[PDB]
Amino acid sequence: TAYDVILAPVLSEKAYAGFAEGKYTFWVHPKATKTEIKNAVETAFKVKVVKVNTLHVRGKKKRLGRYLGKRPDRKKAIVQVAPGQKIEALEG
Amino acid sequence: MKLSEVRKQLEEARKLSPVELEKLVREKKRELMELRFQASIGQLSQNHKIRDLKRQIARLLT
Amino acid sequence: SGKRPIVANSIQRRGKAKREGGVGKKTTGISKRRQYPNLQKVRVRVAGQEITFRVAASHIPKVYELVERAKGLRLEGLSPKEIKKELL
Amino acid sequence: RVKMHVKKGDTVLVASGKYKGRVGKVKEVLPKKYAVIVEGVNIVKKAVRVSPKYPQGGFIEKEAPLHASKVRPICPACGKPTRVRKKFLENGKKIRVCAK
RNA sequence: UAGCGGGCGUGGAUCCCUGGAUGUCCGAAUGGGGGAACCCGGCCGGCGGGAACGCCGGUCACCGCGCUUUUUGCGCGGGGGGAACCUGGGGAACUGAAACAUCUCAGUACCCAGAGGAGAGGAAAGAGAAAUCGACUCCCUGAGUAGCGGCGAGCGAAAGGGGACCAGCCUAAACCGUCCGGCUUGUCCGGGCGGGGUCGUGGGGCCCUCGGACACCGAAUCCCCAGCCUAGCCGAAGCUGUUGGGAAGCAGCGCCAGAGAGGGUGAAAGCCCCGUAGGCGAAAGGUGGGGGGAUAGGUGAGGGUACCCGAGUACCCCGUGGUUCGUGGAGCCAUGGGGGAAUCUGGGCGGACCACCGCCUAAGGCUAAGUACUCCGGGUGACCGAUAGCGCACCAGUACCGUGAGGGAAA
RNA sequence: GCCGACCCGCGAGGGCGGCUGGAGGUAAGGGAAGUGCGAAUGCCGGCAUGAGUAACGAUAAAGAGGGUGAGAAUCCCUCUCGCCGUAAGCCCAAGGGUUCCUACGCAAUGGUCGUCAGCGUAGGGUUAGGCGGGACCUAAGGUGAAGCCGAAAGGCGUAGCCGAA
RNA sequence: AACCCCCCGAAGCCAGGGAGCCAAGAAAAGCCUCUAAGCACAACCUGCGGGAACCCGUACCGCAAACCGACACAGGUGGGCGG
Ligand SMILES: [Mg+2]
Ligand SMILES: [Mg+2]
Ligand SMILES: [Mg+2]
Ligand SMILES: [Mg+2]
Ligand SMILES: [Mg+2]
Ligand SMILES: [Mg+2]
Ligand SMILES: [Mg+2]
Ligand SMILES: [Mg+2]
Ligand SMILES: [Mg+2]
Ligand SMILES: [Mg+2]
Ligand SMILES: [Mg+2]
Ligand SMILES: [Mg+2]
Ligand SMILES: [Mg+2]
Ligand SMILES: [Mg+2]
Ligand SMILES: [Mg+2]
Ligand SMILES: [Mg+2]
Ligand SMILES: [Mg+2]
Ligand SMILES: [Mg+2]
Ligand SMILES: [Mg+2]
Ligand SMILES: [Mg+2]
Ligand SMILES: [Mg+2]
Ligand SMILES: [Mg+2]
Ligand SMILES: [Mg+2]
Ligand SMILES: [Mg+2]
Ligand SMILES: [Mg+2]
Ligand SMILES: [Mg+2]
Ligand SMILES: [Mg+2]
Ligand SMILES: [Mg+2]
Ligand SMILES: [Mg+2]
Ligand SMILES: [Mg+2]
Ligand SMILES: [Mg+2]
Ligand SMILES: [Mg+2]
Ligand SMILES: [Mg+2]
Ligand SMILES: [Mg+2]
Ligand SMILES: [Mg+2]
Ligand SMILES: [Mg+2]
Ligand SMILES: [Mg+2]
Ligand SMILES: [Mg+2]
Repeated sequence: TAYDVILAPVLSEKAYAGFAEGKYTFWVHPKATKTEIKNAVETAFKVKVVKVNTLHVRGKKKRLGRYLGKRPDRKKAIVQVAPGQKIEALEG
Repeated sequence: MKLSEVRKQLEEARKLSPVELEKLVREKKRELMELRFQASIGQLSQNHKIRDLKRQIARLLT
Repeated sequence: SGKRPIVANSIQRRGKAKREGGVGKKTTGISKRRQYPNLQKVRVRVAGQEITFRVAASHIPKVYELVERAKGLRLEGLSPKEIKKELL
Repeated sequence: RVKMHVKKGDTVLVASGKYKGRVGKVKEVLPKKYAVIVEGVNIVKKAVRVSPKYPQGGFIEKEAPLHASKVRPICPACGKPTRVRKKFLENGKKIRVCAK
């Protein structure tokens, strides 16, 4: 288990602008050490990460009819790949 | 019917068993990620592939 | 408390004050009251070390009688409380 | 479980009402609501469509579901109840006094 | 739970029943901390370049008992929850008495600890007047009797008779062997284990005599099985007219019935669907003396010897509770305080005491069933039919109201 | 259920005729009860009266042109005016927890209006070895090995541990 | 783009400064030093190098229409800046 840490690529102009730099970012398992992220994404993209940052995102609250609702919580993660490489998959 | 199929493949996955188990699972795990990875972008996702690949991993892990 | 060879939990019971003559009539005035067992501490040598006893006054000799049974036993090496247990 | 009922997907007569006596192959059988689709009860839907995709949907008068009790199976002889006979191995079903 | 979108199924899916696997973090929560669902570690092994970092799997709380000679370890158990019921330890007041204080409410409410499909109680140191009955528990009755009671309000048995159920057992002591350690070294003291022993026509021990062995008794423990619950299957008998939006209504001519209970189908159906009568079914898991089998354990006589028969106990007095019993002439069962024996020429009891006559063997433990309850499943109802009925027929202990116990709708 | 001037009964009631309604109803004769409401400052819900009345929550204050728009005293912009300035500005904590930002939109919320918003639907947004807190310490206090006590539940309590603006 | 002179001046800084007075003014670790067990082929101090460095909060309001007052309530709420 190690592809389970990386969830999915974040799709935002803020995330995209990171591609211009050496900073690919994406969703991650809630309980996940920045260090284990390093090792997860490192061996999942054949690249070498240098600097990882992390955020918690309180899932906004939606609702339907007279019924209250609560979206799940997620963990943003922004990685700084070594100066001289890229993720062609994330580029897309 | 795909059950009877993959099942025998697992006792067949006894060349190396625990080793090929982890190997094969790690592979399908990657494929699973590659799947939802392309699924989120939209223009590379159908549907049934996921739940089939998920439960696929399951029995393999069994 | 009361735990020991005695085993006598203190019980409560009525303590009625009466007024009367006895061979003429008799009346009263009631209230509850806790009766404690007369119980005393009993220190004793017993092999190595010393050892006490929060025992009752009734079964005082019972302890010393039991101390005799203890001679026919093998005990040693730091055994303050443990002695009591193995001590019947 | 036990949701099973009379016939399945085949030839069936209808003693319902607006389409009494009629006959046709039952193309569908929804057990949840306990009703089957034949060729009798067919009402006109005016609606364009619930989903915006595919602009035209159809003022179609397609087949409406029908209570699975008003329909009765059939064979060489018209309209018959259903008996069952465990085969020399399996479990087939014979009609009133004939096979299948 | 439709829709966008994409699939599986006679190579037998979806579903139902049984077993198994995975099962994050909290919670008895148990490696440590903690503001429950969070934070931080020690030990072994793995992963990433991997020594700092991080992750993964295994493991480390405490208390009880036996083993461990010691220290340390090893094993077994405990902890927490449960609608009501059950036992034990504690335990009110309003109210009644038309005031109130003894009484009553009541050993109720509540608190607490424990137990399990039950709990408790239980093989007489019994009852009580019959030279009688024969463990215990529950239902009739006895009986609103006997009695209790500021003889006020009120409280309220037992024996006996009739029923359900039926069950009887192990041990302590004398005495023999044995292992251990202690000393005042002995023909012993004590502890552990084994044998022996369990009674009220009194029983047992030791010695002698009997021939004293084959059978006789037989589990509450164990083994197999019947049966039963946990999915299910079979299952008789109708067609056309007629009114209508719709036949099952009305008509005509038939049929079944070990099935004419009930539900549904466009309305009013035995014969259309589901069923009902009747009868089938278990690989697996749960139950099971109902049946059978084995094992534990158990069985006799006479004479002598007088060894043993459960201790701070019986017993007596002071203080009290229980009983119908409020000190009453007050016994009996239990016992906080003080004094304090004996082993069958023993000891309790039969309502103060004595005597006679008679019942019974205390101070060790276990025992099914008959009985209580209903969270859960099923059946039924001169029970409700949305202001009724559970607070809740509807995503309710919710929204909303409270710091909090807690309160609590409408629909 | 709505209406009747009709028939029966002293009456409580029953019967008939029209209208609605769309599926249950239960003679004669008997049985059993959650059996009849106008009042309880009765309980629940619905609707009236005051009444188009009082009040729109600080007397710091508005005017005009243009624009958007189905529709603007109330939304945007410009100009002129007025108000605060140890505040009516600015930074942090507590508390609140998505109200921040950006599209589309106005039924209700806003004490009027609304194209606007702290409102509805959707998307997006919070990046730390150095700031704050924890892998640091201790205070009151809590806790609690040992130890003491208490019918049970439990109460003290050294070391240690927890505990900070 | 200039970015340089003169002046006022803190309650803030050097801070454990000093003086006086009586009511007499926390604790533990970090840190320095000393020796025990142990070890002294270690360990520790310093210098340079490479490498490693996690968990939680960061939006927004914040004297108020977002917090406590059932309300966009003339009420209440601590610290700093306040020309
Ligand atoms: Mg962070
Ligand atoms: Mg004495
Ligand atoms: Mg779904
Ligand atoms: Mg050893
Ligand atoms: Mg009173
Ligand atoms: Mg009074
Ligand atoms: Mg009483
Ligand atoms: Mg029992
Ligand atoms: Mg009975
Ligand atoms: Mg009685
Ligand atoms: Mg009474
Ligand atoms: Mg024995
Ligand atoms: Mg024996
Ligand atoms: Mg008495
Ligand atoms: Mg006594
Ligand atoms: Mg006995
Ligand atoms: Mg029992
Ligand atoms: Mg009714
Ligand atoms: Mg509130
Ligand atoms: Mg007026
Ligand atoms: Mg006015
Ligand atoms: Mg206009
Ligand atoms: Mg509006
Ligand atoms: Mg408005
Ligand atoms: Mg508009
Ligand atoms: Mg302290
Ligand atoms: Mg404490
Ligand atoms: Mg302390
Ligand atoms: Mg601390
Ligand atoms: Mg701090
Ligand atoms: Mg200042
Ligand atoms: Mg002075
Ligand atoms: Mg030194
Ligand atoms: Mg920020
Ligand atoms: Mg205000
Ligand atoms: Mg306002
Ligand atoms: Mg102030
Ligand atoms: Mg100033």
